[PDB]
Amino acid sequence: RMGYIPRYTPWEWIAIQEADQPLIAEQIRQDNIGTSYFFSLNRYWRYKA
Amino acid sequence: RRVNRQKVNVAASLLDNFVEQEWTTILRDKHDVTDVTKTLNDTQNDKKQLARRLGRYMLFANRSLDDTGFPT
Amino acid sequence: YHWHYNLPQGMERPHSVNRTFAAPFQSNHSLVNKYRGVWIEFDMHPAFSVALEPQLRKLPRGRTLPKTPAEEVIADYTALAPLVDDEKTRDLWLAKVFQHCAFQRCGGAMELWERYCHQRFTAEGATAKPPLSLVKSVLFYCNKTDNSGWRALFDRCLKDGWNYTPLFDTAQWSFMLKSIGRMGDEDGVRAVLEEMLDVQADLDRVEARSVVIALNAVTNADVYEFVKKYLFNFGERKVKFLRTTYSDLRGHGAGKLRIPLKENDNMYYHVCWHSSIRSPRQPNAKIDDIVKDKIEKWKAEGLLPEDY
Amino acid sequence: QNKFDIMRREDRLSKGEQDLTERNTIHYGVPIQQIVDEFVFRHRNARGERPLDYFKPFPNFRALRLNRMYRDVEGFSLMKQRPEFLEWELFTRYRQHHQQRRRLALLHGLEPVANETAQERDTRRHRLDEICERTPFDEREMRVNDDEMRVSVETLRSWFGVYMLPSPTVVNAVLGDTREHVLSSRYLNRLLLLESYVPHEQPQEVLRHFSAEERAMYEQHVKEQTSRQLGEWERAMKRRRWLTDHQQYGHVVSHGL
Amino acid sequence: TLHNQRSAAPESSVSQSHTVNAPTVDECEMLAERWGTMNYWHNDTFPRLVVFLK
Amino acid sequence: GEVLHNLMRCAIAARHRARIMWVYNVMRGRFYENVVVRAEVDLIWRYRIAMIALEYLLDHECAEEAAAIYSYLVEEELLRCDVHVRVGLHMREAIAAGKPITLNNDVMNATSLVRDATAVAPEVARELQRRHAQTLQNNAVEAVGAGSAPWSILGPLTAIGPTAEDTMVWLQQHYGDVDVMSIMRWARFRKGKDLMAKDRPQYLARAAAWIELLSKRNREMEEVPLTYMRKSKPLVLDTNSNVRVAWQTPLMRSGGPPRLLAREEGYVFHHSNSSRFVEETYRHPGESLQSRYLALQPLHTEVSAKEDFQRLYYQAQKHHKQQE
Amino acid sequence: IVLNEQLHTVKFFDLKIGDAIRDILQLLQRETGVGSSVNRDTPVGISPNNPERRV
Amino acid sequence: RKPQNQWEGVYYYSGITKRQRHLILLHRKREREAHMRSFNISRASVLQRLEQLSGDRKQESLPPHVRLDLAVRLAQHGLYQQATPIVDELHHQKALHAGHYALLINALACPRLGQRILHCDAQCDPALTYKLLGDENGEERAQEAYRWFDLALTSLAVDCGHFVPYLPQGTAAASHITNALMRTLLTCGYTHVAAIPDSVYDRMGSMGISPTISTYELVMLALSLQGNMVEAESILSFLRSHHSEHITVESFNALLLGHREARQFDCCDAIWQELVDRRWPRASPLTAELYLRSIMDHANTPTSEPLQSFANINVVEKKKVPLVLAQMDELGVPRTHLSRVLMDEVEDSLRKFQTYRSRFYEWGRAVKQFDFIEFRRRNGWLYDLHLMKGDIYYDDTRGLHDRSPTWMNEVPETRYDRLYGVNHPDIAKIGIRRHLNVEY
Amino acid sequence: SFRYTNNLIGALKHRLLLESSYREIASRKFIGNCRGVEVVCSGYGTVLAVQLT
Repeated sequence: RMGYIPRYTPWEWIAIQEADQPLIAEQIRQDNIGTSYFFSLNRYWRYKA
Repeated sequence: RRVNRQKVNVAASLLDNFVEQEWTTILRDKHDVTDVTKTLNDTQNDKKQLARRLGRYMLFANRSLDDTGFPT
Repeated sequence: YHWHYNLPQGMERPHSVNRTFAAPFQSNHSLVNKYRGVWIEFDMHPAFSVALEPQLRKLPRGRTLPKTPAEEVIADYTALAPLVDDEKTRDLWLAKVFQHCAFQRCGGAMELWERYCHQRFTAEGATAKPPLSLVKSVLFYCNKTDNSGWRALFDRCLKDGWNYTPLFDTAQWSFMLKSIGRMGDEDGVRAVLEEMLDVQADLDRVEARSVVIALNAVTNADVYEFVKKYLFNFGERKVKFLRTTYSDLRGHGAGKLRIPLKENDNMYYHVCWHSSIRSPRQPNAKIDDIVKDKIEKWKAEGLLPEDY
Repeated sequence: QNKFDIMRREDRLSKGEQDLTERNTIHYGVPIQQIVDEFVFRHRNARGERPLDYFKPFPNFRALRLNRMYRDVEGFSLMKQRPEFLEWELFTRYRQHHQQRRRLALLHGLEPVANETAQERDTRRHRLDEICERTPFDEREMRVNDDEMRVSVETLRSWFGVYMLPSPTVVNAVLGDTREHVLSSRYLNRLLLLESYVPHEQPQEVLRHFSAEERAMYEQHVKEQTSRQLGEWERAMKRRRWLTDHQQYGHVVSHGL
Repeated sequence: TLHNQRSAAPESSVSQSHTVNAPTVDECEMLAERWGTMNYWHNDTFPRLVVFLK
Repeated sequence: GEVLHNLMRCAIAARHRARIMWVYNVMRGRFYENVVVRAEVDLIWRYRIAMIALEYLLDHECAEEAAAIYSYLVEEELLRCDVHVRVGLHMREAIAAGKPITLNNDVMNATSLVRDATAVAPEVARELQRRHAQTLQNNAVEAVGAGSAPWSILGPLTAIGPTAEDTMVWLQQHYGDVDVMSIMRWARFRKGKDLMAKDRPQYLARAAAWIELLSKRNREMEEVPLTYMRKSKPLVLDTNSNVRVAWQTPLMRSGGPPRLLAREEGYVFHHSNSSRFVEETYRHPGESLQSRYLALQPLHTEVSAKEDFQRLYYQAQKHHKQQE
Repeated sequence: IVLNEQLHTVKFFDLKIGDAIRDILQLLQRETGVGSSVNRDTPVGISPNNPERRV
Repeated sequence: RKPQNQWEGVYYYSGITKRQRHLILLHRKREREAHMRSFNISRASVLQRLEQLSGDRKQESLPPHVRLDLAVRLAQHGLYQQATPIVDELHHQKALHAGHYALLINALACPRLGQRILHCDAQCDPALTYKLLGDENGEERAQEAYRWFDLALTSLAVDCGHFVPYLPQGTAAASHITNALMRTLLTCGYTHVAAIPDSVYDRMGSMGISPTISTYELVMLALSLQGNMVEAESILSFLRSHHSEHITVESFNALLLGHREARQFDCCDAIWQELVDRRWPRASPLTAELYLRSIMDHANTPTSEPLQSFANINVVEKKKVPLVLAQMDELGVPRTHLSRVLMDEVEDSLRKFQTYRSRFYEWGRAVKQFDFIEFRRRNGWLYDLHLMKGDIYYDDTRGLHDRSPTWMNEVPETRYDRLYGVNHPDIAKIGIRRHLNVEY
Repeated sequence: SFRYTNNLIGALKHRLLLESSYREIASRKFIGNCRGVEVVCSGYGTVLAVQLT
């Protein structure tokens, strides 16, 4: 070959890069209750809106 | 060892032929006996009813050495 | 040197560093949600709890400490505890007033141990076994008021005795070592530190102010050599923090303690030596016959003359 | 480790299936796109297995791939490994005859079904045969390809005969004018009608190692097996059936007209 | 050289909701309780409304 | 415990079943909140939250969600805790006067909760036998299509003996997977109202529904009779892979030779969305033009995929009754 | 077959000596003392297979 | 400046200490002792109850319901030999009825010995409990289950003494005892779980007993333990076509268990995604246990075609564990109803693949990055895997140069600068001035 | 280290349970029936009584 550089990253190299980094828990964004109309904008001052 | 492995293969196949020959015989002859103890209300034990409640006869020629007395 | 722009910009090789090295969570800050106290494990049957509910109200529950003075809850256990006919209910109730008198530092609560529990647990080879909640409460009490009655109870928790030392938490050993260093028992420090190493307790997560108090009271010569080999059991992060806390507790921050430390400089110079060691850099009979044969020769040579 | 999985293994190999402990590791072994690419790389673009349309200036995606034998050659009877100068062009015309029949079945709802019963299948085929014998063969759909010659139906009827590529007067004469209609399954069905009209047996050197006491039970073993095998064989050749009117078996003696 | 995993053909891209197959004998029994499209009862081949009437 | 109690009460009024199990999952907690933080809900409040959740899921017949909470109560031994607070409230009043108190079996049985539970218990057992006989009869007439099937001739419930002791026998041998006395004490009150003293058939309908929901043995004995699935082998002459030679029991086809077991010939469970079942013969070849070129064409006769034994027993008895 | 495995280890003579030095480099970077309390499964004064292990 | 690697992951803490893994192993051994202690106390209580009613009631005949209550309690605790003389005299006195026989055969499957085997021996694997219950007299309990089935059908013919040639085979009691027989035979060895879809099922068909939904689910569970998935899905396909109202959770639990034994992990994903899609019947905690264990068996499975050239590839399947646990919060499945053996491996996957928004703002700090390097430098011998050692389809003749004006659009500044003296005879072709051709 | 002592504790745990269960097999009744014939046997194989129910 003498200079083969692939233009597609292999499936092994993709799976290694995905298995090394974690996921963010807020990416699932699931919601079943509803929006807190009274409290969610008036929570504690450190984590407030 | 390899010919003595064939020695137990011809000796088990004599016995495996003898067991299921009589196991078919005592089942086909009890089929014509028709022992009726249904009015007696017994414990359902018999010569046929213990033979049919026994499982499949695992053949000695299909067994390895470990199931015929040799240790692991 | 670099990568040119007309080349294919593929990933050269993948890197799996987080799956080859599984690192535990290590922060220099402590955990903000930990209890930082001795837990009692209150596990009462749910019929006596609602029955003794006006009496258990003035008692410390989970993460709650009422400010009822200790002479009222002693009088509640003096009268109402003979009425309930259950052994483990009275033992769990007595563990709460031992916890309540510890937080208010009432030294007169050791009479309750001799009144009810001494004769059936710690008197004349008693075969009965006390519950774990009762032993944890009286050892936390005797360490808080600096009572000398911990020694008869700590010897009962060994492998031939009650065998409760694998059930002790890391905060139990921190309050234990602080009281022995305050009273000044040299063999009391060694018998506990030998027990903590025999039980495989979290030696790096004991309270650092508790260790430097128990090490300050080491003055006997034979137990001082025990401390020298025991100091290697701590971690390198722990042993550099024992130097900074012991230097401040005898220096500027001496007001953090209730009673001041005593000056043990031979323990201070050894801890400062041991912390610098773990940190990176920044034939008498045969010899005496040799000398006597030489003086015998020098008198024959004349180098050691007689009286002139 | 467990006797449950040990008995499951010897049961599965007796059925002739895959053992589950063999599947304990995963093999994504040698995908087809890698094997083709290393075959092309080893053979220097794999000349010879490419068609002649690959060497043309504008090849489509079916010409860039290698030559394979598809499911078109499964039905052609006179197809050889080396056709003799006119057999490939008859095959391409026979293939175009089925593609028009595939078209005509979709026009009139005569495509096959997934749960198609064989009594429903042949009536669908018979309805497809009568509807394709009255439709003329379309020559515009018949396209020449890589290397074969453009030859009309007159020369193919001249060489192979009029029975190979028939006229509607021919198919009404066989089952019962120069024009071509789509072939049917019943007409070629008639054309082929007219033209055709002991366990654990051991070698002798193992028997040489046996003693005469062990040869006696060996010959007793093969005595009981071949009596059981021939005893089972004679019950198949007897064909004696149970007569319920007398509750006894019976055997046929004579056969009349 | 080959693989040890379960070899399976890819799932058919044919629309199984719109393809009306041959009527089975079990389908004819519950045909009075069957919900079908207007193309189902008035199909080109095997119409199911006349089976419901027969 | 009081904050999570109002969280469950908000979930009851919002009728959110997914959040009822969420508050219950937070109430149990993990190793972090219970051991490291030492912030755990006490046993009195953990009983109150799990009870009002189990009360709603049994009233709205949520079988899998009520089985999980009842599995928590048998794990934590909270089946007899409603009487424990009742004994403890009497022990609080007795220790306030100066009398000694204790906890035994005779102290628990002397309360009004257990004495009222054993008295109504014959009426609950008759309610369970009456409701099961109605559902057994409805399973038989729906198996035919409405006459009755032989499914409702002999059921799995035996007769109740004519005494209170045989009532406790009959509830323990047919509903013994759950604690039937603890369920009837839980179903006594509803929104504060004593159903056992005021609305007697409402409590009898409520207590019988809760026992039938939590019992796994009652769920297994109240099942609708299904048809018999037949095995199948592939064809000798492969036309399609979806048509198969079906296995027919001798009850379907009477007469013929006695057959062997089905797996030896090659009959297995084969079924799909487009599967069809058939009995295949071949058309008899005579002395004609067809001798060897053909594969002896597959004459087919379509058969069913199931054997409805309840309709086969009904129609044969209908031929035994309507003919005479 | 035997010559291929004999020639496979003679070219790794130089790389194993450098591998032996790299083991000494990661050895001197270890934490001093008997260890740490967080990174031990065995008690210090007891053998891990001792019958009186748990006091 | 030297460039940083963009394909190198961020250093973050995903692991536990050696003390914590020892403390998890020490705590899990205590509750295995607690379930061993809980079984033998109750086993000794029913044996003391047996010898009390045999010794002091030597001549006084007991009522039949007390002997029935003790017979099921002996069979539940794995004591089948102490219960067969009790059932033999109860059948002889004709005190047993239709529901009593199904109670005794269901008790013969021992649902108290299986609770000890689950928590202690099988490591909370629900598939391994059927494999381990078959060793404690699997063939012996199967013969008595066949004998009590013959005792039941003989008693049902007496209890039924129109539909007279179709009794008792058409009643509800015949299938209930047959469902009790298949439930007991599942706890036996491999020879008896193989006989459930073949021998017991054809015997039920030859006797003419109408099956129920629990009949097919035990046959599907019997074919699940054998590893035959082409027949197990075919039974539910029969249930999907004909009887779709009565399908409960246990048919899905057999298929999640069955593809776990056959190691077809792509199939068991599609069964779980189907159960999330339909949401009826409700997902039990046995559904979440059987699916999450199939993830962990797929994650710990090594591959052999790359032969692990860099790392383990199948560990990326643990990234689905925060997705499934988020689906359990909406399906109403409590995550506290998971076993202790599985919950340690679930939290193993959580600390490896999960981060919060508060941690994601602080995980890339250089203090935490350089602590990861020094902790790898100080003690990397304790935690390392290496240190242990146009339209183209209608195009064919392309239309070239279709007079598209490039002078209406304006791209005039395309000037290129080439090196001086390309064809000059005095200037050499090769040289270090050739490196000037790559400069932008 | 301590391989003989740790194997001897597991060996004597095997011998203690086989001794505890041998005292229960011998102190038990093993009744077998074929057709109404109660053959009562002990753990040592001795037939105690051949009865007929």
